Formats: sequence, structure tokens, C-alpha cells
Amino acid sequence: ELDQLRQEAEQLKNQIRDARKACADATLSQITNNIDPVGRIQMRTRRTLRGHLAKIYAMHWGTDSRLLVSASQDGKLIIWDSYTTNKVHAIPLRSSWVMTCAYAPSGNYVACGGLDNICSIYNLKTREGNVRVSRELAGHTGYLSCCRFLDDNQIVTSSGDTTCALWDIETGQQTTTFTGHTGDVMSLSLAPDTRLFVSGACDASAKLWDVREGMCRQTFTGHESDINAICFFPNGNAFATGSDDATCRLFDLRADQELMTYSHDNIICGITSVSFSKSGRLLLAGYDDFNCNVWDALKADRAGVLAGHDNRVSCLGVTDDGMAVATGSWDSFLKIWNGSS
Amino acid sequence: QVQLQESGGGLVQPGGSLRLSCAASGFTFSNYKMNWVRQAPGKGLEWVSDISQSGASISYTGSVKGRFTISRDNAKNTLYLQMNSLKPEDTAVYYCARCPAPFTRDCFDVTSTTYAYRGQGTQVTVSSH
Amino acid sequence: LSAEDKAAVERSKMIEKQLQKDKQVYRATHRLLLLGADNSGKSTIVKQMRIYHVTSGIFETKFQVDKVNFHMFDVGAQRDERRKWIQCFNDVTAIIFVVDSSDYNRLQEALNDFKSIWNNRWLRTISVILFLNKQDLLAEKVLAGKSKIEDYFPEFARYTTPEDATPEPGEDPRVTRAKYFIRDEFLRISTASGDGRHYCYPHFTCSVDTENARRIFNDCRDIIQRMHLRQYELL
Amino acid sequence: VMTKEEQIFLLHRAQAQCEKRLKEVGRPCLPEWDHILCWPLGAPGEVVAVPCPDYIYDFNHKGHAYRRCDRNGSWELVPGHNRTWANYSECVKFLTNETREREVFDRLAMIYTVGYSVSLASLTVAVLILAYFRRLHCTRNYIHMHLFLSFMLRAVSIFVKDAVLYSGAGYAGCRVAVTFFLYFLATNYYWILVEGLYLHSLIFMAFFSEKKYLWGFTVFGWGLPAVFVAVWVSVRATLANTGCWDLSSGNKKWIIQVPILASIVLNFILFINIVRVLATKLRETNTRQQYRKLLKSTLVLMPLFGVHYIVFMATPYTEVSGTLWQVQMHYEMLFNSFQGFFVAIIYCFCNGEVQAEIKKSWSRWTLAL
Amino acid sequence: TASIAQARKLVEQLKMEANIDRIKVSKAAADLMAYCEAHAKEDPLLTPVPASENPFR
Amino acid sequence: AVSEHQLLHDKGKSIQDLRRRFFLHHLIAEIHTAEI
Ligand SMILES: CC(C)CCC[C@@H](C)[C@H]1CC[C@H]2[C@@H]3CC=C4C[C@@H](O)CC[C@]4(C)[C@H]3CC[C@]12C
Ligand SMILES: CC(C)CCC[C@@H](C)[C@H]1CC[C@H]2[C@@H]3CC=C4C[C@@H](O)CC[C@]4(C)[C@H]3CC[C@]12C
Ligand SMILES: CC(C)CCC[C@@H](C)[C@H]1CC[C@H]2[C@@H]3CC=C4C[C@@H](O)CC[C@]4(C)[C@H]3CC[C@]12C
Ligand SMILES: CC(C)CCC[C@@H](C)[C@H]1CC[C@H]2[C@@H]3CC=C4C[C@@H](O)CC[C@]4(C)[C@H]3CC[C@]12C
Ligand SMILES: CC(C)CCC[C@@H](C)[C@H]1CC[C@H]2[C@@H]3CC=C4C[C@@H](O)CC[C@]4(C)[C@H]3CC[C@]12C
Ligand SMILES: CC(C)CCC[C@@H](C)[C@H]1CC[C@H]2[C@@H]3CC=C4C[C@@H](O)CC[C@]4(C)[C@H]3CC[C@]12C
Ligand SMILES: CCCCCCCCCCCCCCCC(=O)O
Ligand SMILES: CCCCCCCCCCCCCCCC(=O)O
Ligand SMILES: CCCCCCCCCCCCCCCC(=O)O
Ligand SMILES: CCCCCCCCCCCCCCCC(=O)O
Ligand SMILES: CCCCCCCCCCCCCCCC(=O)O
Ligand SMILES: CCCCCCCCCCCCCCCC(=O)O
Ligand SMILES: CCCCCCCCCCCCCCCC(=O)O
Ligand SMILES: CCCCCCCCCCCCCCCC(=O)O
Ligand SMILES: CCCCCCCCCCCCCCCC(=O)O
Ligand SMILES: CCCCCCCCCCCCCCCC(=O)O
Ligand SMILES: CCCCCCCCCCCCCCCC(=O)O
Repeated sequence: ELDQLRQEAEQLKNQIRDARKACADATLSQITNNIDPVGRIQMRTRRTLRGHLAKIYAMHWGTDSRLLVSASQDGKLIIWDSYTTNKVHAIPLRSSWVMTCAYAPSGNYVACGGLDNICSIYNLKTREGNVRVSRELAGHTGYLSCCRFLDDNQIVTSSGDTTCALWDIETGQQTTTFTGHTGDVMSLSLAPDTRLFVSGACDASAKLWDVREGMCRQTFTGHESDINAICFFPNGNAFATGSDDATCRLFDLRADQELMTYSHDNIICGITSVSFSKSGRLLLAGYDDFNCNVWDALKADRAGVLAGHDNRVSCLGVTDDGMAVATGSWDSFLKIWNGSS
Repeated sequence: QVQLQESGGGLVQPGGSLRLSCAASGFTFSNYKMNWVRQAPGKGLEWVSDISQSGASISYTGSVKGRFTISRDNAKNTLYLQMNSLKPEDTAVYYCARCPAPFTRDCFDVTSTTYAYRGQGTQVTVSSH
Repeated sequence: LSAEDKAAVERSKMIEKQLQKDKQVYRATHRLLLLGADNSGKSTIVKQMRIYHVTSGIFETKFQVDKVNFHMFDVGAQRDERRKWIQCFNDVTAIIFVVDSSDYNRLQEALNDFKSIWNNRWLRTISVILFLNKQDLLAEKVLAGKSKIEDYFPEFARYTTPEDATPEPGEDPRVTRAKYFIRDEFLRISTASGDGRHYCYPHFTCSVDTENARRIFNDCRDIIQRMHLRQYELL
Repeated sequence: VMTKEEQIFLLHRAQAQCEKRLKEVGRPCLPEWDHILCWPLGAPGEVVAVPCPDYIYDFNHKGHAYRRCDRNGSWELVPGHNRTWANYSECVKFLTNETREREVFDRLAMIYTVGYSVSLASLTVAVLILAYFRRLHCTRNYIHMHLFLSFMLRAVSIFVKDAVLYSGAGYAGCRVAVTFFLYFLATNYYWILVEGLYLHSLIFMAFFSEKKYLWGFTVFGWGLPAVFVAVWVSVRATLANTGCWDLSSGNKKWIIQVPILASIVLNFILFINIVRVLATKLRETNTRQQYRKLLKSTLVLMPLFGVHYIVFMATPYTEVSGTLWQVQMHYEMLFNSFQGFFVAIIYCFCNGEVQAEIKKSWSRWTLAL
Repeated sequence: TASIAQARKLVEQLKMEANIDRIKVSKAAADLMAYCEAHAKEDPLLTPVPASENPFR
Repeated sequence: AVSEHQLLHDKGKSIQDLRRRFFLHHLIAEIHTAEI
């Protein structure tokens, strides 16, 4: 009986490949041959945030592009002022082994999680004037890998249970369960319209999810190793992926297939973090070789190198206005990068 | 898409010989280390043998030390494992498993219950008729 | 401008002072990782040192010996896959690995798990502590002779007792040969890779053994001393 | 030892004693300005020889010199003005100034000056390299920088002292130079001891709070030599305060000498314990290669400690000339002067962290083209 | 065995994914090309803002 | 002992001794040796 179902499923896989091939007219690299190259980009460290004890694993940027939150494995969450470097809040986490952190769009809530399997939520704008644990979410049997905020009452959660879930802040229960991944889900990114989101798993595949329906729409299996980082294009029609096989891939929703791949011969180490710029022309990917590389999102050539970290970069973030880029690595140091005339 | 498919098996008289084959695709086979795993009926997954990227380093389990020979051909994109001197305790479903990251010297989740870089496996039964 | 920024500067100074105060207690405590299979007696070990020395995710056990704080974390209810979340444990003082030597069935899996941990790129900096649990069960079953070890490890029939093998005041020499062969098997994997970056400390441990805390404290002290000497470029 | 300023005092006291004894009551033939004879009071035709008077220094008082006084009050003399014929050359018995002492002094001065120069250059380079890189900031590196600064201060103080009172007025400058040289030498020795003390504490006792003993070690290495030098200068000024402090004044030398000598034994014992621990670790970690590593580590740790001071630590003060004095002086002015250069070479240029930082900085520089 | 349900769900998911609309890669290429070009002037990273307007002095 | 304070004492002694030498020697030479 199982043989019949497996044979039926095998045939359907060929149909997807044929449909994807039928639309493959030309590579994106071919059509971009007439565009002007970006050229070498010089980036210098404008601000250096230090004070964390253990290695920094994740960070996020605020909507106002003024404050950012960073997570370190010492059990401390610190909110940094990018302009004047003062620390506005220090949150002593209940669990030291934290792997992710999120910043609410309204700036009133901050969430974090890790190996504790609990999504701790902290309220900043409190009537008393002190940070406290607002709500703690439990139900995941695996480690907490990533989380993002849709609004003040809804939060998207990614864990190692090969499943994602949408949580209600007030109810504290899973509104929907996102099932279909086979490996541990590493990270997810929300579209600008906060309508659809995609998440990468440890199975060399990516899936398109819908928060309203809770069912898969598109699947991309272009990568060869486990996908570590993922980020949405600012236009909402594409998204890039980073994996351990030292290559970066850009996928488009309408095309349902890859456009090109970013790779180079001296790079033998995978990518940990990846994000786009405001215009989307620059693709910044944090590699494991103690520095970050900037890739052209149309020409796929190297635009620059963000060196200065003694250890692997674990997180990368670009502000909503593209004014600066801040990178966090395992040396407990945060480097903010900006251009010059 | 990364996929693996093993071949070879069936009913073999005790003391016979076999030669499993699997054709890797969707990734650079020369840059990934490959391991072999069998699952005895009613028993968990156990490591069998492994071979380095270039084949310079080869190791075997104590229960299969010297019995089996494992080799890879990067040109033909195919992995091989010679099985001779079979005994009826060796009946198991043999799976071919890959390592998570390329250019690595550590291969962790091969013996895990669920793995995304292993083939469907082939049935190998050693019974005397 | 400066009037409003004064409060921010004072708050930043207070946060820095709190961070500096917490840094001392953070660095005073030593972090440890506990790894092992289901058959290994990790539960017995943690029960023994949590009583004598004072969905859920990972667990935490805090014990103090010789006025030194130690923290150890267990895997907990995590999935079988561990290649992804084990990289964060690369800053712990050492890993306590528990192996059941009285079964001869899951021993090969324990060897493979130890080899993967030792050869891991992130865990190659920090040392691993080896505990061979359930020695009494190993001694009893090898004395009975019903279950053999040569069938699972044919190299045992030609293996000889090391000259430096110091046994207990009284026990059958067959037990000594079996336990040291397993130890020699583990140290072969440990010495197969690593040019002095990390070391392995084999120790014989029983379920009711109350000296585990002392052995961990001595092993942690040796690792700290060796790391300091490495920083001095003396070793 | 008595200097010229005391010899003139002795001559003045002799002149005064003669003047008081000049009013007694043949021709006395009374001599003065000779600063030897004031004895005879008469008896023309004969005189007795006073044997080589003792109130002058550097004069073997074991001979005798003859003179003559005659009937008419005349003395034997060919050139007329050479009165008071004497035989003073028969007792002096010590002439022909030797130049070997000054040659040896100039040689030792040249070698120790060149050693201090090269050591100062190397240590300044090491201090600049360590102070530039932010990642090299650590307690070990802080104490290393303090030791290098102390070595440079000792070298520059030696250079200054070589010209304050050994070139070519009040004694204020010379005393200040001498006390600064002694203070810097004591601080250098105490910081050398502090290196081993900190290493032993970090290996044996601390096991925690390593950063909490930095200020304690700094105070112990800086303030205590300052107090010792203050006591020495107070004793020198209130006991004798004669001439400059360039010369010794008896047992007051042991006020500073014994403490700085004592640190050598403590650092020696600390080095004993640390080498024993290294050997134990090498034996426990498990061969003929172990001896090579033991020799490699024992050698490298030696300059950073008080070792090589034990060869001539217990030898007391000896004469200026002699086999023991010359070999000890050359040995010390070689190894003590070149110690800073060797320590800098070991712990800055050969350090793995510094080499990695230099490589990273050079790679970043060439990549910015 | 209970693996039949997993195969049935995989078949259902593959069938659902099969009946979706797809667009040619030629149109996909132009969509990203135009979006980046339109916002290239407004990108501080692509076009360096003068230090006077840059908050990161 | 320390061999850098002993050197200072020895050199000072040498300088003072040489000065005293020159003084006493020139005085003795002038008063007595010129008659020889
Ligand atoms: C900090 C920025 C400007 C990066 C450039 C690094 C510069 C300042 C560093 C890196 C390498 C350094 C040099 C390394 C070695 C030597 C040789 C010796 O003569 C001492 C100084 C000198 C010449 C150093 C001076 C400072 C130096 C040139
Ligand atoms: C650069 C800093 C660190 C140290 C400076 C040292 C100063 C105080 C030293 C160095 C060289 C010294 C001079 C060297 C030689 C003589 C000749 C002597 O008959 C009078 C004093 C005089 C003129 C010294 C005065 C003090 C002096 C200028
Ligand atoms: C910089 C540190 C090491 C020393 C500074 C101390 C100063 C005040 C010292 C050091 C060198 C000294 C001079 C060195 C030599 C002489 C010649 C001597 O016949 C009279 C004093 C005199 C003129 C000194 C005056 C004071 C002096 C300038
Ligand atoms: C002239 C001398 C005094 C200067 C330096 C020599 C002394 C200090 C050094 C040279 C060789 C050293 C020894 C080399 C090896 C060993 C064996 C070890 O199990 C204990 C330490 C011990 C015994 C060392 C003690 C210190 C030592 C004796
Ligand atoms: C005469 C005795 C008492 C003093 C010791 C002198 C000899 C044995 C020592 C002093 C200086 C030393 C040399 C100094 C520099 C180096 C470079 C280091 O990169 C390797 C060894 C080497 C090439 C050394 C060889 C042996 C040498 C050890
Ligand atoms: C032996 C006693 C009397 C004198 C003490 C000086 C010796 C032991 C010191 C001074 C110079 C030092 C050396 C300086 C540089 C090097 C280069 C290297 O590749 C080997 C270590 C080595 C060789 C050091 C070891 C210790 C050393 C040799
Ligand atoms: C490692 C270098 C040791 C030697 C340092 C420089 C001293 C070389 C010469 C010293 C002895 C010979 C005396 C030279 C002066 C002379 O008498 O002409
Ligand atoms: C490390 C680079 C600099 C090394 C400089 C070494 C020589 C310093 C000056 C002293 C020279 C010897 C003494 C004076 C001799 C003379 O004046 O003839
Ligand atoms: C940073 C490198 C150089 C450090 C400063 C070195 C100074 C050396 C001074 C030596 C003075 C020697 C005087 C001898 C007699 C003379 O030649 O006048
Ligand atoms: C800050 C570093 C200073 C390095 C230079 C130290 C100089 C020490 C004293 C040297 C004096 C040389 C000149 C003596 C007088 C002369 O003969 O003209
Ligand atoms: C801690 C070191 C200093 C403590 C000892 C200081 C003793 C020297 C000063 C007092 C004695 C001065 C001489 C008095 C007469 C005599 O002792 O003959
Ligand atoms: C710790 C203070 C210094 C050491 C102890 C006091 C030493 C000074 C007092 C000595 C005796 C005072 C009288 C001196 C008379 C003289 O000048 O001969
Ligand atoms: C452990 C360090 C002890 C330092 C002090 C030791 C005791 C003092 C030694 C010398 C005392 C006599 C010398 C001064 C008397 C004098 O000559 O006027
Ligand atoms: C703590 C270890 C011992 C510390 C003290 C060690 C003293 C060694 C030197 C003693 C004095 C030697 C000279 C005596 C007088 C002489 O004969 O000139
Ligand atoms: C590196 C070994 C120590 C330093 C070099 C040893 C020098 C010893 C002294 C040599 C000159 C004096 C020899 C004995 C007295 C003489 O006959 O001049
Ligand atoms: C002024 C003394 C010489 C300069 C310093 C030499 C040592 C610094 C560089 C380390 C070299 C290590 C030896 C292997 C490589 C080489 O041959 O350079
Ligand atoms: C005299 C002052 C400068 C001395 C030279 C300092 C050079 C430090 C860095 C050496 C080059 C980089 C490391 C090369 C590898 C090695 O050390 O073997």
C-alpha cells in the first residue's frame, strides 16, 4: 500500500520540475549585463557597542531606527541607542541560553527565547516604569530558534520542532500551527505587508506560509545544506537564503524557482545571517570566516568586505531607512557600519 | 533537490556476497562525507562505515571490521559498499546518509531517527532456505 | 538638550555599574554540559550531587564544592538532532560524558557520539570529561561469563593490560582488563585528533559514588590551570 | 674611605696643633706646610725620624725618613731654595698609578650602556605594540606593560646617572639622581618578583577573581620600594649626610640591599614550584619529546623570574680587583642589562596573540588599497 | 504501520502545490530590476548621504 | 649583592681615591721629590 502512495508522490515531483523548467527563459545574470556595476563599497565602523559578557547570538532593529535590542548567551538583554551609545534598559533573562530576540513594531514589547523552549515577552512601556515578564509562552518541545512580531497582540514563533506557530499575546495559546517542515526551523522573515511569511529549515528547503489560512503555498528546494538565515526582499516578491554550503540563493514567489546563486571559490564556510538594504540592490550576508561580505543583488559580484570581528558573525540587521548596518558576532562586540561621501 | 537512492539487496544465502550502490545528486558529492547505516528489525539505527572526501581515511565498525569494503567514485557520482561473508545477524535495511555541512571533519546526526539527507534504503535479508 | 541627556547618562552609568557587578558572579561560576544516552545513569548522577551538594527544555543543576560555584545543564526534552544547538555550548568549562560499559550494545553508539563531539569544530576548544558509569554491573556480568565482549570487539582477544593500570585493592583481573580496554578504546579516539587544544579525563564512576563532585572539581581545576599555562605559551 | 675634603681638614688640624705647640719656652729647625713634621725642637747636628705619620691616609706607616739640622741653622741643598732635605721616597712605596681599573670600568660601562640602549628600544616597541591593539588588553598584558615600563624607567635612570656625576656646586642634583636610580632598580626587581607571584597565584590559589588582585600587585610593586627608598634617604640625611650618596656609609647600605636581595630567593622558589607544576602536567598528560618541551618551557620562563641572580646573590662585597669581582661584574652587566631585550623578544614579538594581531592589521592595510 | 498517513499528506501537499500559477523568469527579472533602480537614489547604502545629513557622524 | 650599587660604590671610591692620590702626590713631589 505504501509503495503505491510513494510511486504516486514521485510522479507529482516530476510535474513540479517540468513546470519550473517551462518558465525558465533566461538567467537573471544574463539580463543584468547592461546595468551599471555598483563598484567597491567602503564601510567604516561608526559606533562600537560593548559590555556583553558572553557571545552575542541575535539582534533586531526598531521601527524608529533609533534603538536596537541584542541577545547574548549570558542571560542579559540590552537595548542600545545607536546614536549616543547609552544603554536604556538591561533585562536579566530567566534563562541564560537565549538564541533569538525580537523587537515589536510599536516599541512597547520585546520577546526572546532559546533552549528553554519558552518565549519570554517583556513590556517596556509600563505604567510603573520597570521591565517585567509580561507573558511566557510554552508548548514547543524543541529549542526556540527565532521569533518576529506582527503587532502588539500577535507574534510569529519559530522553533526546532520542525513546526511554526502563531501565538496570541492575550490568550497565550497557539492560534495556528504551521506543519510541513522536516528539519529544525532556523529563522523566518515577515513580508512588508505582514500577510505572508517564509521560514527556512534544516532540510535544504524553504516554504511559503500564510498567517490567515495556515497552509503551505510554495516550496523551494534549491539549496544543498541546512538553511541558516532567511530574509524578505523589500518589495515582498522575493527572498534570499543562507546555508552552510557557503552559497547564497535568491528565490522569487511568482517564478517559484531560484534566480541565481552567490558563491565564490575562497569561501568554504557557510552563512549565518543575511539581510537586504532599503532599495534591495545590496545583499549583506554574514559569513563564518570572521567577517561579512556584501553581494550585488543583480550582478552577483562582490561589493565589499565588512571585516573587524574576531569571531563568527551570528546576526546582522539593516535599519528600516537603510541609514546604517549593525552586525553582532561572538566576540561580545556590536559594530555599526555606515558609508561616506 | 538533494536526494539519495540505494540499490542492491534481496534474499541472499548465508556466506554470500553483495554490493550496494547509490547515486547522489543535487549537490557536490566530492565535497561531502558519506556514511552507511543499517536498521535491524526491532533495533535502532547504528553506524556501519564511512569514507572521507577523497577516500584517504576509511573506518569500519568492530562488528564489520575487515568484512566489508567501502569506496566512492567521484567521476561516476556513485558510492559503493562491498558486502561479503554475510551472517544471518546482518539482516537490516541499509541506508546511505550524508553529513550536514561540506568541508567538515565532524558528522553528527547520521544515527538520528529522522534525517533529511539519507536515502530510502534497501532491504537486505540473510536467511537459509 | 543637555538637561534631558543627563538622566540618560546617569541611567547608562547605573546599567554599566550593574553589569560590572554581575560580571564578577558570572565569571566566578563554571558552566558544564552533561551528555549521555538514555541508558547512562545521568539521572542518578544529578540526583546524587543535587542532594549532597545542594516542553520544559533544558534543566539546570547548581552545586558548590570548595566554595566554588558550578553550573551544569542537561539536554532535557530536546529532539534527537543535536548538530545545531550544541554549538552554543562551546564556552562551557568542560563536558561531562557518561558511558554505560555494562551493555556492549550501545557502546558503539557512545563511541560514535564521543568521536563526533571530539572532532566538532566548535567543541574542539573545550575539554571533555569521561565518566564510565555502572562499573559494578560491568564487573558482575563479566564475572558471570554469559555475555562476551570479543564478539562485539574482536581486538579484545589480543589486547593486554597496561603496565600503568592501577587496580582496586581487590577484584578479578578480568574486570581490570575489560575496564582498561574500554578506556584505551576511548583514549584512542581522543588522541586521534587535537594537537593539545583539548584533553580527555577518563574516570571510573558508580551510581552510588559520592566522589563525583570532587573528581569534577579536580578536573575543572586542571583544565583552568592548563588553559592559563597555554595563555602563557608554556605548554 | 676619606676624600680630599677630609684630607684638607686633617692638614688644617695638624697646622693648628703645631701652632698651639709652636710656643714652647740650638736651632729647632721647625717645619710647617710639610704636613708631616712638627716634631724637632732643637739639638743641632742630629735629628730623629718620626716613622711615616699615621694622621695622613694612604701611607704605609712602617718606615722612616731622615732629615738634618745643622749648627748654623742651615740645611743641605744644591739649588738653594730646596729647604728641609728629606728622604720621603723611602716610605711611600705605592706609586705608578694603574690603568687596568679604569679600563675595566670603561669596558663594563660601555657594555651595560649598549645593553640598556637596545633593551630600552625593544621595550618601547613592545609597549607601543601592546598599547595600540585593544584586543591585547588583559590583566596579564597589563602587568607585562607595567614590567616593561619599569625596565624602561630603570634604563633611562641609568643613562641619566651616567652623566649626572660621572661627567667632566651643590649636591642636590646628584643625590636626586642616585635616589631615583635606587628607586627604579628596586621597583624593577619587585615587579620581576610580582610577575612570578601573580603567575603562582593564578595557577595555585586564585581560581577566581584574577582581576581583583591587579591593584594589590601594583601597590605592592610600586609603593613598597618607594617607602624603602624614603627610609634610606631619611637615614642617610639624618645619620651622616656627608658628601654625596655615591659612596657607602657603613651598615646603612643594608637598608635597601637586603630587601631587594630577598626578593630573589622568593622568586627563585616560585620558579621552582611553577617548573615542578609544569613537569607534573607534562608527565600526567603523557616520551622523549616530554623532555624537549620541559626544556623549552623552563628556558622561556627563566628571564621573567629572578633566576640568574642566584649565581652571585650571596657573594659579599669584595675588592675592586680580583678574579671573583671581574667575572661577577661582567656577568651581571651583561645579563641584567640584556634581560629587558630578551623578555621583550619572548613575550611581545614571539607571542601568538601579538603575531596574529599584527598579521590581521597588515592584511587589513593591504586590502584597503 | 502509521506511515500511510504521512504519505497521504505528502501527496495532498504536492497536489496542492501543483495547481498554482507561475510567471516566466523574464518578468521576474524585470520586476526586481525596476524596483532597485527606482529606489536606488533613496538608498543611503548605495548613494552615500552627505555627512551633514548623516546621523552617524 | 645587587652589583649595581656595589659598582656605584666602587667607582666613587676609585674617583675619590684618585683625586686624593693626585693631591698628596703633587704636594709630596713639590716639597721633596724636586730635590732628589
Ligand atoms: C590603526 C590603523 C591605522 C591600522 C594601521 C596599523 C599601524 C598603525 C600599526 C600596525 C603595524 C605596526 C608596526 C609594527 C612594527 C613596527 C616596527 C617597529 O619600528 C615598531 C613600530 C612599528 C613600525 C609598528 C608601528 C604601528 C603599526 C604600523
Ligand atoms: C625625556 C624625559 C623622560 C627625561 C628627561 C631627562 C632630563 C631631566 C635630563 C636628561 C639629560 C640631563 C642633562 C645631562 C647632563 C647635564 C650636565 C650637567 O653638568 C648639568 C645637568 C645636565 C644639563 C642634565 C640636566 C637634566 C637632563 C636634561
Ligand atoms: C627626569 C628624572 C629622571 C630626573 C629629574 C631630576 C632633575 C631635577 C635633576 C636630574 C639631573 C640633575 C642635574 C645633573 C647634574 C648636575 C651637576 C651637579 O654638579 C649639580 C646638579 C646638576 C645641575 C643636576 C641638577 C638637577 C637635575 C636636573
Ligand atoms: C646556576 C643555577 C643555580 C641557575 C639555574 C639552574 C636551576 C635554577 C635550574 C636548572 C635546571 C632546573 C631543573 C630542571 C628539571 C627539574 C626536574 C623537575 O622534576 C623538578 C624541577 C627541576 C629539578 C628543575 C629545578 C630548577 C633547575 C635546577
Ligand atoms: C652562558 C650561560 C650561563 C647563559 C646562557 C646562554 C645560552 C646558553 C642561551 C642564551 C641566549 C639563547 C639564545 C637566544 C635566542 C634564541 C631564539 C629562540 O627563538 C630560540 C633559541 C635561541 C637561538 C637561544 C639559544 C641558546 C641561548 C639559550
Ligand atoms: C642561564 C642563566 C645564567 C642566564 C639566563 C638567560 C637565559 C636563560 C634567557 C635569556 C634570553 C632568553 C631567550 C630569549 C629568546 C629565545 C628565543 C627562542 O626560540 C627560545 C627561547 C629563548 C632562547 C629565550 C629563553 C630564555 C633565555 C635564553
Ligand atoms: C651579545 C653581545 C655581547 C657583547 C656586547 C658588546 C661588547 C663587545 C666587546 C667587549 C669586550 C672587548 C672590549 C672592547 C673595548 C676595547 O678594549 O677596545
Ligand atoms: C636598537 C637600535 C639603536 C642601538 C644604538 C646603540 C648605540 C647607542 C649609543 C652608544 C654608543 C657607544 C658609547 C659611545 C661611544 C662614542 O661616543 O664613541
Ligand atoms: C627609542 C630608541 C632610542 C632610545 C634613546 C637612546 C639614547 C642613548 C643615549 C646614549 C648616550 C651615550 C653617551 C656617551 C658619550 C657621548 O658620545 O657623548
Ligand atoms: C622619553 C624617552 C627619553 C629617551 C632619552 C633619554 C635621555 C637620557 C639622558 C641622555 C643625556 C645625553 C647628553 C648628556 C649631556 C652632554 O654631554 O651634552
Ligand atoms: C622596614 C625596613 C626599615 C625598618 C628598619 C629601620 C632601621 C634603621 C633606622 C633606625 C636605626 C638607626 C641607627 C641607630 C644606631 C645603631 O643602630 O647603632
Ligand atoms: C621610619 C622613620 C625613619 C627611621 C627611624 C628614625 C631615624 C631618625 C632618627 C635617628 C636619630 C636622631 C638623632 C640624630 C643625631 C645626629 O645627627 O647624630
Ligand atoms: C624583610 C625586609 C627587612 C628590611 C630591613 C631589615 C633590618 C635592617 C637592616 C640594617 C639595620 C642596621 C643598619 C642601619 C644602622 C646604621 O648603619 O646607622
Ligand atoms: C627569605 C630568604 C632570605 C632573605 C635574606 C637573605 C640575605 C642574604 C645575604 C645576607 C648578608 C650577606 C653579607 C653579610 C656581610 C658581609 O660579609 O659583607
Ligand atoms: C657568558 C658567560 C659570562 C660572561 C663572560 C665571562 C667573562 C669572564 C671574565 C673575563 C675577564 C677576566 C678573566 C680573569 C681575570 C684576568 O686574568 O683578567
Ligand atoms: C631585534 C631582534 C630581531 C627581531 C625580532 C625577531 C623575531 C620576531 C619574528 C619571529 C620570527 C620567528 C622565526 C620563524 C620565522 C622567521 O624566520 O622569521
Ligand atoms: C625592532 C622592532 C620590530 C621587531 C620586529 C617585530 C615584528 C612582529 C611581527 C612579525 C611578522 C609577522 C609574524 C611572522 C611569523 C613568525 O613570527 O614566525
